Amino acid sequence: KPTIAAVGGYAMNNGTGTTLYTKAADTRRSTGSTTKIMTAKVVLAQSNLNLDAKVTIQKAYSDYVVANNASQAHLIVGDKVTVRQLLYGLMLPSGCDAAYALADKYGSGSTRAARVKSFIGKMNTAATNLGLHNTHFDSFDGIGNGANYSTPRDLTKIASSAMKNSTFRTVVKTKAYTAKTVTKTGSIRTMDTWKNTNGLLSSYSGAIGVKTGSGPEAKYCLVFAATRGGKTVIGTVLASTSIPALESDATKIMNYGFAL
Repeated sequence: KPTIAAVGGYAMNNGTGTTLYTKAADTRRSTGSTTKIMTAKVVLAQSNLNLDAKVTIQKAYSDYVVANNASQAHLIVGDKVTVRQLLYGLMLPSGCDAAYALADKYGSGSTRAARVKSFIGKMNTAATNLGLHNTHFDSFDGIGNGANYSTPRDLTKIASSAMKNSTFRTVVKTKAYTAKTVTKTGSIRTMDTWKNTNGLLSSYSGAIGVKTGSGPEAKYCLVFAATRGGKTVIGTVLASTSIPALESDATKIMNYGFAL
Protein backbone atom coordinates (compact mmCIF):
# COMPACT_ATOMS: atom_id res chain seq x y z
CA LYS A 1 0.00 0.00 0.00
CA PRO A 2 1.36 3.45 -0.89
CA THR A 3 2.15 6.01 1.80
CA ILE A 4 0.58 9.43 1.31
CA ALA A 5 0.93 12.82 2.99
CA ALA A 6 -2.80 13.57 3.07
CA VAL A 7 -4.65 12.81 6.31
CA GLY A 8 -7.55 11.25 4.43
CA GLY A 9 -7.68 9.22 1.25
CA TYR A 10 -9.92 6.91 -0.73
CA ALA A 11 -10.18 5.32 -4.18
CA MET A 12 -12.39 2.75 -5.84
CA ASN A 13 -12.90 1.15 -9.23
CA ASN A 14 -15.53 3.45 -10.69
CA GLY A 15 -17.00 0.62 -12.73
CA THR A 16 -17.38 -2.11 -10.10
CA GLY A 17 -17.40 0.06 -7.00
CA THR A 18 -14.57 -1.94 -5.41
CA THR A 19 -12.60 0.00 -2.77
CA LEU A 20 -8.96 0.11 -3.86
CA TYR A 21 -7.48 2.43 -1.25
CA THR A 22 -8.37 3.79 2.15
CA LYS A 23 -6.89 6.06 4.81
CA ALA A 24 -9.22 7.58 7.40
CA ALA A 25 -11.73 7.17 4.57
CA ASP A 26 -14.67 7.76 6.88
CA THR A 27 -13.39 10.62 9.01
CA ARG A 28 -15.26 13.89 8.53
CA ARG A 29 -13.18 16.85 7.34
CA SER A 30 -13.77 20.26 5.80
CA THR A 31 -14.39 19.96 2.07
CA GLY A 32 -13.57 23.50 1.08
CA SER A 33 -14.23 24.14 -2.60
CA THR A 34 -14.57 20.43 -3.47
CA THR A 35 -18.14 21.05 -2.34
CA LYS A 36 -18.65 22.61 -5.77
CA ILE A 37 -18.81 19.08 -7.19
CA MET A 38 -22.18 18.71 -5.43
CA THR A 39 -23.23 22.21 -6.49
CA ALA A 40 -22.74 21.16 -10.12
CA LYS A 41 -24.47 17.80 -9.60
CA VAL A 42 -27.58 19.42 -8.17
CA VAL A 43 -27.79 21.90 -11.05
CA LEU A 44 -27.37 19.15 -13.66
CA ALA A 45 -30.16 17.19 -11.96
CA GLN A 46 -32.79 19.91 -12.33
CA SER A 47 -35.58 18.76 -14.66
CA ASN A 48 -36.08 22.36 -15.76
CA LEU A 49 -32.42 22.51 -16.80
CA ASN A 50 -31.57 24.67 -19.82
CA LEU A 51 -27.82 24.84 -20.33
CA ASP A 52 -28.29 27.71 -22.76
CA ALA A 53 -30.26 29.86 -20.33
CA LYS A 54 -28.65 33.22 -19.60
CA VAL A 55 -28.14 34.50 -16.07
CA THR A 56 -27.37 38.13 -15.28
CA ILE A 57 -24.37 38.59 -13.01
CA GLN A 58 -25.49 40.37 -9.84
CA LYS A 59 -23.39 42.70 -7.71
CA ALA A 60 -24.24 40.31 -4.87
CA TYR A 61 -22.16 37.54 -6.45
CA SER A 62 -19.10 39.77 -6.76
CA ASP A 63 -19.43 41.21 -3.24
CA TYR A 64 -19.73 37.64 -2.00
CA VAL A 65 -16.31 36.43 -3.12
CA VAL A 66 -14.72 39.59 -1.74
CA ALA A 67 -16.41 39.29 1.66
CA ASN A 68 -15.47 35.62 1.87
CA ASN A 69 -11.99 35.78 0.32
CA ALA A 70 -13.03 33.11 -2.15
CA SER A 71 -11.62 31.94 -5.46
CA GLN A 72 -13.58 33.44 -8.35
CA ALA A 73 -14.16 33.31 -12.10
CA HIS A 74 -14.05 37.13 -12.30
CA LEU A 75 -17.61 37.34 -13.62
CA ILE A 76 -18.49 40.94 -14.47
CA VAL A 77 -21.63 42.49 -12.97
CA GLY A 78 -24.25 43.13 -15.65
CA ASP A 79 -22.98 40.38 -17.91
CA LYS A 80 -25.32 37.69 -19.21
CA VAL A 81 -23.76 34.25 -18.80
CA THR A 82 -25.28 30.92 -19.85
CA VAL A 83 -25.70 28.17 -17.29
CA ARG A 84 -23.16 26.10 -19.23
CA GLN A 85 -20.54 28.88 -19.00
CA LEU A 86 -21.22 29.13 -15.26
CA LEU A 87 -20.47 25.41 -14.88
CA TYR A 88 -17.06 25.95 -16.46
CA GLY A 89 -16.41 29.03 -14.32
CA LEU A 90 -17.44 27.02 -11.30
CA MET A 91 -15.29 23.98 -11.99
CA LEU A 92 -12.16 25.29 -13.67
CA PRO A 93 -10.89 28.25 -11.62
CA SER A 94 -13.20 27.31 -8.71
CA GLY A 95 -15.51 30.27 -9.17
CA CYS A 96 -17.43 30.88 -5.97
CA ASP A 97 -19.13 33.77 -7.75
CA ALA A 98 -20.41 31.27 -10.33
CA ALA A 99 -21.54 29.02 -7.45
CA TYR A 100 -23.69 31.84 -6.05
CA ALA A 101 -25.19 32.50 -9.50
CA LEU A 102 -26.18 28.82 -9.86
CA ALA A 103 -27.66 28.57 -6.34
CA ASP A 104 -29.66 31.78 -6.89
CA LYS A 105 -30.82 30.43 -10.24
CA TYR A 106 -31.78 26.90 -9.25
CA GLY A 107 -32.89 27.31 -5.67
CA SER A 108 -36.64 27.66 -5.11
CA GLY A 109 -38.04 30.83 -3.56
CA SER A 110 -39.28 34.38 -4.12
CA THR A 111 -36.01 35.99 -2.97
CA ARG A 112 -32.30 35.37 -3.38
CA ALA A 113 -31.91 34.48 0.30
CA ALA A 114 -34.79 32.01 0.18
CA ARG A 115 -33.41 30.50 -3.02
CA VAL A 116 -29.86 29.91 -1.75
CA LYS A 117 -31.30 28.30 1.38
CA SER A 118 -33.44 26.04 -0.80
CA PHE A 119 -30.47 25.12 -2.98
CA ILE A 120 -28.28 24.12 -0.03
CA GLY A 121 -31.22 22.00 1.07
CA LYS A 122 -31.17 20.22 -2.29
CA MET A 123 -27.45 19.54 -1.86
CA ASN A 124 -28.06 17.86 1.49
CA THR A 125 -31.02 15.94 0.09
CA ALA A 126 -28.78 14.75 -2.75
CA ALA A 127 -26.23 13.46 -0.23
CA THR A 128 -28.97 11.72 1.76
CA ASN A 129 -30.37 10.14 -1.39
CA LEU A 130 -26.92 8.72 -2.13
CA GLY A 131 -27.03 7.00 1.25
CA LEU A 132 -24.33 9.22 2.75
CA HIS A 133 -24.07 9.65 6.52
CA ASN A 134 -20.91 11.72 6.92
CA THR A 135 -21.60 14.64 4.59
CA HIS A 136 -23.22 17.98 5.40
CA PHE A 137 -23.47 21.31 3.59
CA ASP A 138 -24.34 24.68 5.09
CA SER A 139 -23.09 26.62 2.06
CA PHE A 140 -23.29 26.23 -1.72
CA ASP A 141 -19.50 26.38 -2.20
CA GLY A 142 -18.01 24.89 0.95
CA ILE A 143 -16.55 28.30 1.68
CA GLY A 144 -19.72 30.12 2.77
CA ASN A 145 -20.38 29.60 6.49
CA GLY A 146 -21.45 26.91 8.96
CA ALA A 147 -20.70 23.18 8.80
CA ASN A 148 -19.30 21.87 5.50
CA TYR A 149 -17.72 18.45 5.75
CA SER A 150 -17.54 15.09 4.06
CA THR A 151 -15.11 12.18 3.99
CA PRO A 152 -12.81 10.78 1.31
CA ARG A 153 -15.32 7.93 0.79
CA ASP A 154 -18.44 10.11 0.73
CA LEU A 155 -16.92 12.69 -1.63
CA THR A 156 -15.82 9.95 -4.03
CA LYS A 157 -19.38 8.62 -4.19
CA ILE A 158 -20.65 12.12 -4.90
CA ALA A 159 -18.15 12.62 -7.71
CA SER A 160 -18.87 9.18 -9.13
CA SER A 161 -22.54 10.11 -9.24
CA ALA A 162 -21.77 13.45 -10.90
CA MET A 163 -19.55 11.73 -13.47
CA LYS A 164 -22.63 9.96 -14.77
CA ASN A 165 -23.57 13.24 -16.46
CA SER A 166 -21.93 13.89 -19.83
CA THR A 167 -21.85 17.66 -19.35
CA PHE A 168 -20.12 17.21 -16.00
CA ARG A 169 -17.55 14.86 -17.53
CA THR A 170 -16.83 17.30 -20.35
CA VAL A 171 -16.40 20.30 -18.07
CA VAL A 172 -14.18 18.46 -15.64
CA LYS A 173 -11.60 17.26 -18.18
CA THR A 174 -11.34 20.65 -19.91
CA LYS A 175 -7.95 22.29 -19.25
CA ALA A 176 -8.86 25.73 -20.59
CA TYR A 177 -12.09 27.49 -21.51
CA THR A 178 -12.57 31.03 -22.80
CA ALA A 179 -16.01 32.44 -22.06
CA LYS A 180 -17.61 34.89 -24.50
CA THR A 181 -20.29 36.68 -22.53
CA VAL A 182 -22.90 39.31 -23.32
CA THR A 183 -22.36 42.63 -21.56
CA LYS A 184 -25.08 44.92 -20.22
CA THR A 185 -24.84 47.02 -23.39
CA GLY A 186 -25.28 44.12 -25.80
CA SER A 187 -21.73 43.58 -27.03
CA ILE A 188 -19.85 40.29 -26.63
CA ARG A 189 -16.97 40.24 -24.17
CA THR A 190 -14.07 37.79 -24.49
CA MET A 191 -13.03 36.97 -20.94
CA ASP A 192 -9.54 36.00 -19.86
CA THR A 193 -9.22 32.24 -20.31
CA TRP A 194 -10.24 30.07 -17.38
CA LYS A 195 -7.62 27.44 -16.65
CA ASN A 196 -8.46 24.28 -14.75
CA THR A 197 -6.63 24.19 -11.41
CA ASN A 198 -6.35 20.39 -11.60
CA GLY A 199 -2.72 19.85 -12.62
CA LEU A 200 -3.25 16.11 -13.12
CA LEU A 201 -5.12 16.77 -16.38
CA SER A 202 -1.78 17.42 -18.06
CA SER A 203 0.61 15.55 -15.73
CA TYR A 204 -1.15 12.22 -15.21
CA SER A 205 -1.69 9.97 -18.23
CA GLY A 206 -5.39 9.19 -18.60
CA ALA A 207 -6.58 11.81 -16.11
CA ILE A 208 -10.22 12.82 -16.48
CA GLY A 209 -10.75 14.72 -13.22
CA VAL A 210 -12.71 15.88 -11.44
CA LYS A 211 -11.80 18.71 -9.10
CA THR A 212 -9.37 20.49 -6.74
CA GLY A 213 -10.38 21.97 -3.41
CA SER A 214 -9.01 24.58 -1.08
CA GLY A 215 -10.11 26.59 1.92
CA PRO A 216 -8.83 27.87 5.30
CA GLU A 217 -9.47 24.41 6.76
CA ALA A 218 -9.83 22.74 3.37
CA LYS A 219 -6.13 23.46 2.74
CA TYR A 220 -5.42 21.32 -0.32
CA CYS A 221 -7.88 18.63 -1.38
CA LEU A 222 -8.43 16.77 -4.63
CA VAL A 223 -11.07 14.53 -6.16
CA PHE A 224 -9.35 12.70 -9.01
CA ALA A 225 -10.31 10.24 -11.75
CA ALA A 226 -8.39 8.60 -14.59
CA THR A 227 -9.10 5.93 -17.18
CA ARG A 228 -6.48 3.50 -18.43
CA GLY A 229 -7.36 0.63 -20.70
CA GLY A 230 -11.03 0.33 -19.83
CA LYS A 231 -10.49 0.77 -16.10
CA THR A 232 -11.52 3.95 -14.32
CA VAL A 233 -10.17 4.77 -10.88
CA ILE A 234 -11.85 7.59 -8.97
CA GLY A 235 -10.89 8.91 -5.55
CA THR A 236 -10.29 11.71 -3.09
CA VAL A 237 -7.36 13.04 -1.07
CA LEU A 238 -8.22 15.42 1.78
CA ALA A 239 -5.96 17.88 3.64
CA SER A 240 -2.63 17.37 1.89
CA THR A 241 0.64 19.15 2.66
CA SER A 242 1.16 21.12 -0.55
CA ILE A 243 0.09 21.16 -4.19
CA PRO A 244 3.02 18.97 -5.32
CA ALA A 245 2.41 16.68 -2.35
CA LEU A 246 -1.28 16.60 -3.26
CA GLU A 247 -0.65 15.54 -6.85
CA SER A 248 1.93 12.97 -5.77
CA ASP A 249 -0.53 11.47 -3.28
CA ALA A 250 -3.24 11.22 -5.93
CA THR A 251 -0.75 9.82 -8.45
CA LYS A 252 0.43 7.11 -6.04
CA ILE A 253 -3.08 6.00 -5.12
CA MET A 254 -4.22 5.89 -8.75
CA ASN A 255 -1.11 3.99 -9.87
CA TYR A 256 -1.71 1.51 -7.04
CA GLY A 257 -5.35 1.01 -8.00
CA PHE A 258 -4.46 0.46 -11.66
CA ALA A 259 -1.92 -2.26 -10.74
CA LEU A 260 -4.37 -4.34 -8.68
